[PDB]
Amino acid sequence: SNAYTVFIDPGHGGNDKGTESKTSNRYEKDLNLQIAKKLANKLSKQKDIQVVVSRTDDTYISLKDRAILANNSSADVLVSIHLNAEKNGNTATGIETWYRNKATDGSKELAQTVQSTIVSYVKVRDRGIVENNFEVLRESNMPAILIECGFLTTPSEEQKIINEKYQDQLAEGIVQGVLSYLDSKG
Ligand SMILES: [Zn+2]
Repeated sequence: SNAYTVFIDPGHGGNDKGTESKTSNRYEKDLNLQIAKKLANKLSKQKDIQVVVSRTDDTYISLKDRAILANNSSADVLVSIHLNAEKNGNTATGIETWYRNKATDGSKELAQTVQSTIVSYVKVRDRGIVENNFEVLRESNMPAILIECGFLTTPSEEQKIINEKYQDQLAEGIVQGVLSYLDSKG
C-alpha cells in the first residue's frame, strides 16, 4: 500500500456557528463546510489519496474530538478550514495559514507551501503563515495546518467567500499545495 490520508476539518458546526456576517447573517460553519467539501472532492480524485473528514454535515464537534478523530485516522496531513474575523473591525482582508507552536514535524513547511500556492490561485492578500496554539493543531499527531480563508467580517471578503467559483479556485489552490507537500515530504 502507498496511499496518503488527508484529514479535512471544516471548522465549527452545529451549535457552534463560528463568525456570523453582520451584513447577511451567514455563518462561518456553513461556508467552512462548503469549502471543505470542494477540497475533499478534489483530493479524492487524486490517485494515491484517501480523504477523511471530521464532518460532512452541520454537526457539532468539540476541539478535543477533532484531534482524536484525526489521530485515530492515522492521517498524513491535517487541513482545518476556517474563516477569519476581526473582533473590532470590518476591513481586514486576505488569507493566512496557521501551524502549531514551534512545529518541527513539517507543519511549518506544509503551511508555507499551501499558503504560497493559495496566493497563486486566488491572488488574495498574502498574510503569510502564523504559529498558533489552537487545540486541533496542538493535539494532532501529524503535520497540521489551519487555513483562515478570508475575513467573513469584511463585506468585500464575504462576497468572495460565498462565491462558488472563488471557493473552487481556493480549493484547487489548497489541493495543489497539499500535493506539492506530499510529493516531497510524505
Ligand atoms: Zn473559525
